[PDB]
Amino acid sequence: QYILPNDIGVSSLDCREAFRLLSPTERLYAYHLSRAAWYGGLAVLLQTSPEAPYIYALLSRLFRAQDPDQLHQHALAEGLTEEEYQAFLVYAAGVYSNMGNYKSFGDTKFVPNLPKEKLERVILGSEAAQQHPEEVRGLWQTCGELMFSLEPRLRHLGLGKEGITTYFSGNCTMEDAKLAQDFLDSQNLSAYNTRLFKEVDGEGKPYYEVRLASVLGSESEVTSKLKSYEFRGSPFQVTRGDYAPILQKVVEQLEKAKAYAANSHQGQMLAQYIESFTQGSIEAHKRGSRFWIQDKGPIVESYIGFIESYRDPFGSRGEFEGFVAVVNKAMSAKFERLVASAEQLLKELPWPPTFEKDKFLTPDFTSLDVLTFAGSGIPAGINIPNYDDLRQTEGFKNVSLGNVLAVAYATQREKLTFLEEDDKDLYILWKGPSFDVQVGLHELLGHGSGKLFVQDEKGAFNFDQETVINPETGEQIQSWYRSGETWDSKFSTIASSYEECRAESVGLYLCLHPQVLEIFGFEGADAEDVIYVNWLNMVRAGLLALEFYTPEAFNWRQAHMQARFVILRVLLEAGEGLVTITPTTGSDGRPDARVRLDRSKIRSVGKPALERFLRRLQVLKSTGDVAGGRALYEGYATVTDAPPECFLTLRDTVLLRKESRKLIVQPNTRLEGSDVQLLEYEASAAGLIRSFSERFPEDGPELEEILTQLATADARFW
Ligand SMILES: [Cl-]
Ligand SMILES: [Mg+2]
Ligand SMILES: [Mg+2]
Ligand SMILES: [Zn+2]
Repeated sequence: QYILPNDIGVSSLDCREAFRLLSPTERLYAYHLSRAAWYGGLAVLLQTSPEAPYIYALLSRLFRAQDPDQLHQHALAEGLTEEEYQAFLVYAAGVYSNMGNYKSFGDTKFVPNLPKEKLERVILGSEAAQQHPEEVRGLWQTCGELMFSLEPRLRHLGLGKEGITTYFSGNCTMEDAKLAQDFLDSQNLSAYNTRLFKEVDGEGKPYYEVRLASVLGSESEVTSKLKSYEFRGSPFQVTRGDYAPILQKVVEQLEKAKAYAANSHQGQMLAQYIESFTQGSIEAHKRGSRFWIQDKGPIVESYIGFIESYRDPFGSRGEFEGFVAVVNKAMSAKFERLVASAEQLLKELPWPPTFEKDKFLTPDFTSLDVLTFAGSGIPAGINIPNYDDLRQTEGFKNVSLGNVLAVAYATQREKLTFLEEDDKDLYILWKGPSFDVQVGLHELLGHGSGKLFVQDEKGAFNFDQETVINPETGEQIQSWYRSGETWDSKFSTIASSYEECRAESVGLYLCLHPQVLEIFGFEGADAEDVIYVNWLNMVRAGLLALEFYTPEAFNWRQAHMQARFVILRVLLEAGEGLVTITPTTGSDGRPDARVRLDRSKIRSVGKPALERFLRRLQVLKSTGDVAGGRALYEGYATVTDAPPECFLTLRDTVLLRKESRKLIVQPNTRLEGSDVQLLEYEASAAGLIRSFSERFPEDGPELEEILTQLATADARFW
């Protein structure tokens, strides 16, 4: 928990196809924006812990002088076991992936899982230490103890004795934080790009400094605010120049990116971000963010700045982040073909044509492949900007990061819990393709299908009530939505889960259709394997979903998980040997389970089960039959310890065999003349390290010197 396990999962982001299909101009745009993002992500070290910048500098020197493979021999010569050496690599990979020594998931410190005395032998005997003996000794003295310290006040991000933070000086309390917020509010000044430093005089009187992040120092709209203030008896000073040499690098790259931008919204947003990072102006960043919202469906999508305020103990200061995510043009093309045949494909669905929408509208779904996501962590989706005023007047972007979602489940053979040995190789090979098919169907044909029957305030219907027949009754429709009731309002508790279930089930049902598979590029045995793995993944995910059921509250904590479990329950109810979940004894003697899906019964048993289930789901949804809908859905979503599945017992097994969150390796891009190439790394701790070793080829040592200088300037505050 305060360590990352030696066997931590690792996945590499796949942006290969998408990047290949970028034009030369879009490649150069993505190249410079990626450089901007990776440069800026370095500031996150300063925004994490006093020691983080030095740890980064030290690890970076170490791995530059010796590859993880060259250091390996050195480590063994110093008497580290293979496991101790792996513990170091995992630790370094963790620092790099979090931009600091605190997990971005949980905000808890992590330390190396090996004796400090052994690590010291490796560091001080390294080639880096041979090249710069005083500097490496100095870095180790500076960060060695803190690298390992689990003093209670350092275990978590926070204030005082409860935690550590570099958003504020070490002497700050929540009272200080609130006072600063009141001051900033009074001056209409955003906290997002700020830190708070408190000096205390001989009499214990506090003096406050609000420091803005900017290239420019304290030697536009910002200029007038850089001065002294008195606020409720407290002196306040507003200054700027935080992270200046890092932001200078960011700005250089944003300026270069402008040459390759796709439209004037992109050109203007980048000019505004440059002003923001140069002057320290959130007002400028908001203007840029407005332009960004106006830039609809760009091929190369990006955002950059002090965006999220989760890690500030007070919750108002942003952590730096930057991303570049791209439209996969091949996937766009496939989706367009799916949409072009939507009329025909919809007719295959198990409800009557009268229960279908009068005309097909492509749902508002956007998926992009991440090329770069810099900072402390990579989310599987984005929903931004966070500026409430802008969200209301202009809107926001809500986008899936498809290649990050694609590695949500296990991507390594040895991590495939609950699968039979003979399914493991297939699963690893066909997982990616099956995901692409499932997503496209789910989002487009799943959420894009089905009509609600509505009676309005005048008594008028949106369907032909004289002639539409409920296939379950053989009679005219007698149940419908009234009083402006909606799906969400009528089916309060289950609306979201039931709809995801219906959409996921459309995915499984339509992935059987040879025309769908042909669009996605699959025929023959390969198409059969894509089908099988899609279904296998779904049933395994329904077992795994039990983590998100709370037995004591008889309550499901996550809509999507509940939906997956329901699908499992539908396929189990079908019987005939299609799917079984059996509690077993693991190879280690502890409780385990086996998911067995008979591929030969998917069409003959699975298809008709989903036919019946989907027909029921839609009829009950269309007619707004909440009592019927609740009975059906809550029935399947019920978790009991009944044999032979013993799902409550299995939930414990699921939690037992649960492993920590995986690390994600990201690619690099390299410029040669006007050509940009993609560099990829192995999915391992060594691979992730190498990805960072190669990330700053022009100026890595300059950046490390910048980081340690900035850290040293502020060291007295902690
Ligand atoms: Cl009815
Ligand atoms: Mg503290
Ligand atoms: Mg992909
Ligand atoms: Zn959905």
